[PDB]
Amino acid sequence: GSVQIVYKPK
Amino acid sequence: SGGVFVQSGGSLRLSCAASGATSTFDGMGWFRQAPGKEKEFVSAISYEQGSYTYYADSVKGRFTISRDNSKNMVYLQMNSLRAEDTATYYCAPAYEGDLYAFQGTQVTVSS
Repeated sequence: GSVQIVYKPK
Repeated sequence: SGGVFVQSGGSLRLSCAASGATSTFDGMGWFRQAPGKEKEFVSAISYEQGSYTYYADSVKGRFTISRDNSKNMVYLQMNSLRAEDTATYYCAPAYEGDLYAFQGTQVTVSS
């Protein structure tokens, strides 16, 4: 349905 | 409303239950969201020993993430806290170091 993603560092 | 309060320079340890590597997830970590700001990565660790230990630039050298697979626990040692660490801290499962959220610990650090 839905998700919040918090990305690892670039 | 309510949360933890730490003096600048102080320390704090967080913990999070970690189910173990499912089909979808190979790790656990933490992000944080400060008042009026976006959610920001903090740290992530792999269930597999060696595989990955990511830190945001803003916390390198001060925070340490660790795992105890025997207890299904993950831990964040937060040292040398500063006022800019003030935020709500959330833990989430990780795949390859990215955090997936579908429940938080508010922390205020005073100068």
